[PDB]
Amino acid sequence: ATRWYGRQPGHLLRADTYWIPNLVSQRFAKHQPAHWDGTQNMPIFRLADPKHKDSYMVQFR
Amino acid sequence: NSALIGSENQSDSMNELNTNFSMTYYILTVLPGKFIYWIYEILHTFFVVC
Amino acid sequence: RMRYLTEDPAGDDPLQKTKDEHLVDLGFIPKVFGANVEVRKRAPHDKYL
Amino acid sequence: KAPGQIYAYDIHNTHYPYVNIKQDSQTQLLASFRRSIASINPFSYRQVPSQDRAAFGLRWGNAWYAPNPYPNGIHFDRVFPTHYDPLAETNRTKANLQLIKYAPGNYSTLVVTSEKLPRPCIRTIQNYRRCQMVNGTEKCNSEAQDILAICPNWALDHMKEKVRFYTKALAINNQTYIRAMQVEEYNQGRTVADVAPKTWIHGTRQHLRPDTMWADDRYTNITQTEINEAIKRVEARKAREHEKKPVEQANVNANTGEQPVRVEKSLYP
Amino acid sequence: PVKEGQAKLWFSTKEEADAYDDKMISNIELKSQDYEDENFSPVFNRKTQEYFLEPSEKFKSDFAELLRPLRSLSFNQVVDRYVLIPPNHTFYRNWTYEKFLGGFGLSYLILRELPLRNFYARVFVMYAFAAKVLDHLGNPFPFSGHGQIVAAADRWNHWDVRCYDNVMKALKYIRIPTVQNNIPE
Amino acid sequence: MQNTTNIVHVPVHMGHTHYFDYI
Amino acid sequence: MQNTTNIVHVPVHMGHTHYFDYIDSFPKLKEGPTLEENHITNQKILREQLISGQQGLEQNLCLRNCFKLSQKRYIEFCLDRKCGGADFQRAATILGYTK
Amino acid sequence: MDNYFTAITLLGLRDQNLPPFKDARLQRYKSIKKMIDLIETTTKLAPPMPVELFMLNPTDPEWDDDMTYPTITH
Amino acid sequence: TIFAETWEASEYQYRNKANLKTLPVNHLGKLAELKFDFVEYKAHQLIACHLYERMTIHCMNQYGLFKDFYRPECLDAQYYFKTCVELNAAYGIQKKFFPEHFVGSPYARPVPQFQQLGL
Amino acid sequence: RTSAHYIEINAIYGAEMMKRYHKVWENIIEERSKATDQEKKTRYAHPSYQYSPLPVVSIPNVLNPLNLQ
Amino acid sequence: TSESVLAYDYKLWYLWSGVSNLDESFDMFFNQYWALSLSTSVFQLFYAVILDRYLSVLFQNTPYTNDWFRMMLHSKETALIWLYHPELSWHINGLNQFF
Amino acid sequence: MLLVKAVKVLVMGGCMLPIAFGALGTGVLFAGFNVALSRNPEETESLFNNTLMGFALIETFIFMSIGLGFFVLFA
Amino acid sequence: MLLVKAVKVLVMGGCMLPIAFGALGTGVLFAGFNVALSRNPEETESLFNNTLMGFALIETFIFMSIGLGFFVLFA
Amino acid sequence: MLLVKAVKVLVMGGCMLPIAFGALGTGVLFAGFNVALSRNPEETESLFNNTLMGFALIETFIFMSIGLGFFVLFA
Amino acid sequence: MLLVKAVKVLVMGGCMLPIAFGALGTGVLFAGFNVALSRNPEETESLFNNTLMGFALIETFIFMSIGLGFFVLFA
Amino acid sequence: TLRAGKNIEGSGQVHFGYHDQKWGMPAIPMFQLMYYELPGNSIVVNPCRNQNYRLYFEMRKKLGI
Ligand SMILES: CCCCCCCCCCCCCCCCCC(=O)OC[C@H](COP(=O)([O-])OCC(O)COP(=O)([O-])OC[C@@H](COC(=O)CCCCCCCCCCCCCCCCC)OC(=O)CCCCCCCCCCCCCCCCC)OC(=O)CCCCCCCCCCCCCCCCC
Ligand SMILES: CCCCCCCCCCCCCCCCCC(=O)OC[C@H](COP(=O)([O-])OCC(O)COP(=O)([O-])OC[C@@H](COC(=O)CCCCCCCCCCCCCCCCC)OC(=O)CCCCCCCCCCCCCCCCC)OC(=O)CCCCCCCCCCCCCCCCC
Ligand SMILES: CCCCCCCCCCCCCCCCCC(=O)OC[C@H](COP(=O)([O-])OCC(O)COP(=O)([O-])OC[C@@H](COC(=O)CCCCCCCCCCCCCCCCC)OC(=O)CCCCCCCCCCCCCCCCC)OC(=O)CCCCCCCCCCCCCCCCC
Ligand SMILES: CCCCCCCCCCCCCCCCCC(=O)OC[C@H](COP(=O)([O-])OCC(O)COP(=O)([O-])OC[C@@H](COC(=O)CCCCCCCCCCCCCCCCC)OC(=O)CCCCCCCCCCCCCCCCC)OC(=O)CCCCCCCCCCCCCCCCC
Ligand SMILES: CCCCCCCC/C=C/CCCCCCCC(=O)OC[C@H](COP(=O)(O)OCCN)OC(=O)CCCCCCC/C=C/CCCCCCCC
Repeated sequence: ATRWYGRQPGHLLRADTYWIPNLVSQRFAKHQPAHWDGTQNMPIFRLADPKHKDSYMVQFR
Repeated sequence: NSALIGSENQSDSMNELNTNFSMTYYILTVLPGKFIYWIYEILHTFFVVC
Repeated sequence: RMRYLTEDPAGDDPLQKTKDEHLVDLGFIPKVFGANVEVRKRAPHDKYL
Repeated sequence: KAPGQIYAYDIHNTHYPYVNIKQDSQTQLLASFRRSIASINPFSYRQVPSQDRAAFGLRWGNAWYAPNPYPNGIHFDRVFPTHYDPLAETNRTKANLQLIKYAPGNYSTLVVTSEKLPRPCIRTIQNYRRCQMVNGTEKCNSEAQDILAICPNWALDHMKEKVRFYTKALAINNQTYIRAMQVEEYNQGRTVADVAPKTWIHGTRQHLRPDTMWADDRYTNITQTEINEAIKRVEARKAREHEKKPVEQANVNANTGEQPVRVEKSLYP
Repeated sequence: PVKEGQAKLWFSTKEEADAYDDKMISNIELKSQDYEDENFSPVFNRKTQEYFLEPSEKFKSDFAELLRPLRSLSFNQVVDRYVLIPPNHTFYRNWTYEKFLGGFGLSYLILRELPLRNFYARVFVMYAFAAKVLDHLGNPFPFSGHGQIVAAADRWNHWDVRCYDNVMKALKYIRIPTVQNNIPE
Repeated sequence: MQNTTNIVHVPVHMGHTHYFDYI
Repeated sequence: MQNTTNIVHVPVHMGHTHYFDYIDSFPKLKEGPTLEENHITNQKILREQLISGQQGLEQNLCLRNCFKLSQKRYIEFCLDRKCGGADFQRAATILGYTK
Repeated sequence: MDNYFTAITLLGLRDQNLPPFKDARLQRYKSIKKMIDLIETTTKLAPPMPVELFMLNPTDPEWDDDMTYPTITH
Repeated sequence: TIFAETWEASEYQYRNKANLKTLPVNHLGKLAELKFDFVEYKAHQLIACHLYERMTIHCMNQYGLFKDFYRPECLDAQYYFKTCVELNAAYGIQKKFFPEHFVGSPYARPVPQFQQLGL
Repeated sequence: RTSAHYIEINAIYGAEMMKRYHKVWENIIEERSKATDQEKKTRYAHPSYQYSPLPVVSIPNVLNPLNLQ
Repeated sequence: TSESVLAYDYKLWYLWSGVSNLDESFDMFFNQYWALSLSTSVFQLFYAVILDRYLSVLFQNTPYTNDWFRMMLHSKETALIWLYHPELSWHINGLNQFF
Repeated sequence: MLLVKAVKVLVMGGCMLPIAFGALGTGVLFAGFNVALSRNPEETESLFNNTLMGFALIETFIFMSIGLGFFVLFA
Repeated sequence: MLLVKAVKVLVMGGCMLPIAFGALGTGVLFAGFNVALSRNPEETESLFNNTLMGFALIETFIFMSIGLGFFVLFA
Repeated sequence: MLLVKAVKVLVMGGCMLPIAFGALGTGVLFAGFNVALSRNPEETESLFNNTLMGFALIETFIFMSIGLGFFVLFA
Repeated sequence: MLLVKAVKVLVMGGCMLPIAFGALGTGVLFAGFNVALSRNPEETESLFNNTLMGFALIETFIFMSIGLGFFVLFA
Repeated sequence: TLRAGKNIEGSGQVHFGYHDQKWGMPAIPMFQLMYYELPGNSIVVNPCRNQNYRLYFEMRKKLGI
């Protein structure tokens, strides 16, 4: 149960100046309003999981 | 581990049969060639960047 | 949904669960069931993820 | 009282066959020259073992030979994910400390083994079985208790699990028996008398033509005209077979948030 | 037209067979090598004869050559010849390796006397000779590892330790760890 | 038993990119 | 769980000594006869067995070797073929396997 | 993939070649399913023979000596 | 027994035991190591352990069994074939009598019936 | 450890007995060749089996597929 | 333990490659009966069943079926007997199951 | 199969490209030798030797190309 | 599949282009060497050495091409 | 797929074109170095230095193509 | 679709053509410098700066080509 | 221990968790007098093995050797 709860991915901010591709790309990104759908888990950012397509550059140790 | 002194990494290919299909006299033929290419990569790098 | 449906193998320690040999000696003879091979795991609505 | 020789010695008739796997001219020429002087060469090493003298294995140049280990995708990463594919290269590259560690058993196979129960526990079983076939089961309680007392508990757990496994294997072999002895719709009412006097050879390529057009010279004299005529005949039969087609079934794996069924994959993407 | 041969079909009625021929004949794509032909293919010309992998005579002759010394013998002679070799455990079987690997030392005693004048020239010779040794020894440092020698597999491998069971388990078996990660009880 | 072992019940596709492992 | 964990079924007494940990005694341990006493005791059994227990021995050994077989049908065959037509239950009483 | 040689033989790969199309090729694999269950069952009907025929019983008290191999340390 | 050319890699992996081996598909790259000419149909290369068998025959026909077959391209095919049929025989038996050992089996981690939950 | 006596004595025993099984194995195959299809399918058969003849086919009687003795 | 250690040592590897006719690791039965099954014969299917049962024997490396203890039809000495008596695969599978 | 064979023979034809370049390079080399000789004819033997040597290096490429040509045509 | 093999064996033929250019470059180099020698024969040994040196650089490309060729032909 | 790869490897063959021109430019470079040396041999070392310097800028273009070649062959 | 992409990659190979002419134009440039240098070495500095300067403009076009190369390949 | 079927996370014998540690013998005379390392050459085969030679002497006399 503790392992299963631990895999439900947490929320990780998209803002990233440490990876130079995002330091360039995020300057041309458009912040659009995220309209609330009635939940508390809206993944409007990336997820803190090593296998996420927007977090694979992050080292989880 | 063949380059380590008193290795304790026994599970890292130390207790296994490790053969190859390369040229024998390894430190005379293969390993020098690996350093020959190393010298090229660094000389080519210096010329380009400089 | 994928991490909701991401389990680990072997579950928990069986030796920390109630024994069948002990229930018999306590007065309750357990009944043996079969595996439920027809149910498919699915994730709940997004609000519960 | 001569030393004993193995069967391989009578095949080659020598202990010094200079067998080198490296196929380079420098290596094979030296081997042919060494294979000839092996009788009067002090620098001779055996590759055929015997009772009196061991022998070396196959040579790879100056080193020794061993086949490439059977491809195994199991590996362990060190610095970064290497995504090792054992089918991408012919020979397996050496494992570097900072790159990869390969699985254990470069040259290993999968077998089934069994722990050998203790000698004193075996003797209690021999006494019970012996007292059983002589005096019957009802007069073997003391011998049965000696098993439960002397045999360590791990041995009794093995003995308990053996009976549960063979009970499982028994049902699996009997289920296979049922599916095997099941009479299909195409063999109803047929017995050994309806069998034809044919053997295995009567179903081979020489007697039974395979389902290919160029297995023999059957269609070698076919002209294009005969083909166009055949296309017209098969289309005529399709005026009676195409009338029916299976109906489309509902998709069981429509929901992506549900454990999908491992349905047979389509022949083509 | 259809040609007949020794290999026959598997249809009882002649209509099912004729339907099979018309079926196969309707899928034939002729590829001719001659110009001015309605079905002409310079390249991608399909063959009309199927290839079948079969063991040749050189294949069957060498396998029969492996059994030559047995055809002249009876089963009793085979057993008494190659199976029931009288036990004699007095031989120094490992002399084969002592001679081979001991040669590096004897060769060094001769090679260390090379009349090459230049000291750095003999450095190259010993470096080359060391490369020959390290193909077997592997690690040049002391108290680090072991050499690697591939030896022939015979019935006398580990003959004097066959009685020990723990030596067999250590050499032969790679046990698979389980979720309850413990050595077998 | 490998510590980083997971049993997934839905299909995933892993990228075959050098130096990275992800879905 | 602790790696150096053992479950013992018989009593043991541990030494309460500094820098050492061991079993110094077993409760209610009786010292039997010495090796020299059991030796003499056994010599008397082997001597009488050497003088008075060697006649009619070849037959009993054949019965014992027959009863070490796996299946009963082979035991009966061993007795009828090697022991001169002996009976199963009659031989089991000679060897002492009958109740 | 057990019963390899048996399956390869029933498919005819010893004398002919499989059809080059998946549809007929995959149907031919599923066709030997009945025969494998039969040939597997035939192999489980062998009658027993004395185990004390080519093999001495290791549980005999004779082998309780636990004798070692004497060697010469050349 | 496998009645197809393809098998799911996970269906032959252990769920409650460490995975130290896989059951890979035939190594087609070894077929291009044969220097001599040979005829091989693509319809026979995916079925388990057969490609290594045909390669062994091709090598035993071009070369023999003495001093010419002892080359790396031909001995690895003989070793792969001898090893493929040994593992597949063991995995096949383990699949027949120990199906609960593998991933994908419903008995590896049995799902309880609703009557066992007490609702 | 297992007895070194057993390992070496059993290796000789097994081979010495295989030589005697080869001879018995020959007399059985010989005596079975002179047996009718009815006998070789009813003898040692299960009691519940009802014999039904098969079509006569030509099947050679080769002792050793390899040309061995 | 603490014993005498050498600075340099050689480790032998008695590899069972199965592809070398120079040593006793060569499986003569498998190669002969395999090559035999390649040729068209009336027993072409029977030889396949014999080989599949031979592989089920190698799969059983028990104390009663192994080369280490020199068991018949499992050790290197007795590899030639398979060429003469391949019928004994069933006798073994039952023997290993009995013990 | 048949296509690659057609490509083999085609490459074998391209081998005549250095043969063409060798012709021009030859006329050029001897053109300088004639002029260079008029500048200092006293040492004709020297220039003459260096001239032929260059030609030897020219045919070196020729044999190489033809060599590689037959290889891919048969290997 | 088969088509990639065809373009590969063809590219291998393309390596004969530097083999052709290297020939013309050799003719030009020795052409100037002759004229250069007649201008100042007092340093024939110097010019001669530098002459061969340049040719050695010409074969560098030759070896670079054939090397790249067999690679692309097998990789 | 393979067809697109076929034209990629096809392009990879095109990389041998600068390898060819680099040889001719090399022959031309050393040709001028020889004649230039004869007219003023007092500064041999100076000319020699600039000679090898140019041959480097040649390979600069050469390696560049090989880079572009392998890149587009895999990118 | 598949045809156009095959042409895009093809054009990407064509960009290696200037890389070839740049090599020849380079060797020719330094070939002349050595001659121009041996003619009047007192003014080496001026010749030298103009030498490397021209080279810059030369590979400038070469870099410019690669731009158009990747452009059509991705635009 | 790994070959025997026990997978190993981490390394060494400095057990982070709930296990007893055994540091190396302190290289001082106090501990060098109380302790000494286990000499493997002192682990022997029981001499009772030599009593099996009694069978050889009896068989030789039975065969008249
Ligand atoms: C009346 C007369 C009575 C007396 C008669 C006596 C007659 C004697 C007959 C002898 C018969 C043959 C002897 C056989 C025993 C050989 C024992 C041995 O150790 O060899 C192992 C050696 C290694 O093979 P291996 O260990 O068995 O492994 C098998 C494969 O190699 C495995 O395949 P692999 O690919 O894995 O292996 C890689 C391969 C790697 O590939 C190679 O082979 C490397 C070689 C590449 C270089 C080749 C060019 C060499 C030429 C240089 C000199 C040229 C000068 C002129 C040039 C002019 C140009 C126009 O091999 C190596 O690794 C080689 C490493 C060891 C050699 C390198 C170190 C050499 C030391 C040189 C020091 C020289 C100083 C002077 C000392 C001389 C006396 C000691 O085998 C040989 O090399 C055989 C040698 C055959 C002789 C070749 C002739 C050489 C000519 C020399 C010219 C200068 C002298 C001329 C004198 C003229 C006199 C008239
Ligand atoms: C610095 C320098 C650097 C060096 C640069 C080097 C650059 C090298 C460039 C090389 C790459 C491009 C070459 C592509 C070759 C593809 C065509 C081919 O080879 O013929 C196959 C082609 C197909 O074989 P088939 O005999 O028709 O098959 C009959 C079966 O019934 C068919 O039925 P099936 O059931 O057996 O199916 C077989 C299956 C097998 O499929 C495959 O295995 C591969 C198929 C790949 C097809 C990819 C299609 C992509 C769609 C492209 C759409 C546009 C195509 C038309 C526009 C092309 C121009 C952009 O399907 C096909 O065969 C598809 C082929 C369909 C025909 C494709 C159109 C032919 C090309 C058109 C131009 C030909 C003449 C040009 C004139 C040259 C004069 C100098 O052959 C022909 O159709 C007849 C014409 C053969 C060529 C003429 C021979 C006379 C001599 C010509 C001399 C020149 C020879 C070449 C050397 C040139 C040097 C000057
Ligand atoms: C009357 C005047 C004389 C007129 C006669 C003239 C004709 C003379 C020649 C004919 C007579 C020779 C007598 C011996 C019969 C040999 C016949 C034969 O076929 O041998 C070929 C023999 C074997 O060929 P092989 O199969 O390739 O084995 C060598 C492999 O390297 C092996 O590699 P591996 O990995 O396979 O195995 C490792 C190997 C160890 O192998 C190595 O590690 C050595 C590797 C070489 C160094 C590494 C660099 C190699 C670089 C490559 C190029 C080397 C070129 C060398 C060319 C030399 C040409 C001869 O260890 C072993 O396998 C066993 C070694 C243990 C043997 C113990 C010694 C027994 C010999 C008898 C002892 C009594 C003789 C007198 C004692 C010596 C004098 C004080 O080839 C060699 O001899 C190799 C050269 C070794 C040096 C020997 C020099 C001895 C010269 C003595 C001359 C006579 C005394 C002079 C007295 C002066 C006053 C009069
Ligand atoms: C200023 C620099 C400061 C920095 C220092 C460095 C600091 C960093 C350290 C880094 C450590 C690196 C780690 C290496 C990993 C491997 C370690 C390992 O596995 O060792 C296991 C091994 C296990 O042995 P153990 O646990 O110590 O003892 C139990 C064994 O069972 C016992 O073995 P056993 O059963 O085979 O033999 C028992 C015994 C039985 O025999 C006896 O009891 C009789 C004793 C008679 C001895 C006579 C010797 C033979 C002489 C013949 C000449 C005639 C003698 C006439 C008199 C005899 C009268 C009867 O026989 C012996 O053991 C003889 C021992 C010889 C002692 C001679 C030297 C005396 C002390 C020297 C102290 C100065 C050097 C230390 C550095 C000082 C720095 C300030 O320990 C060793 O290391 C053995 C010694 C090897 C040490 C070298 C370690 C580094 C490896 C590379 C060095 C290569 C050596 C050559 C270098 C160049 C020299 C010029
Ligand atoms: C090396 C020491 C020499 C001097 C020593 C003097 C002290 C002598 C004290 C000896 C006491 C006796 C103790 C017992 C010795 C046991 C020897 C031993 O174990 O090995 C014997 C064993 C006999 O072989 P098997 O048939 O397998 O065994 C049958 C057993 N009946 O001998 C061997 O291993 C063969 C090798 C012996 C050593 C060889 C010497 C090596 C030197 C080689 C150079 C000689 C010249 C070579 C020229 C070659 C020309 C072609």
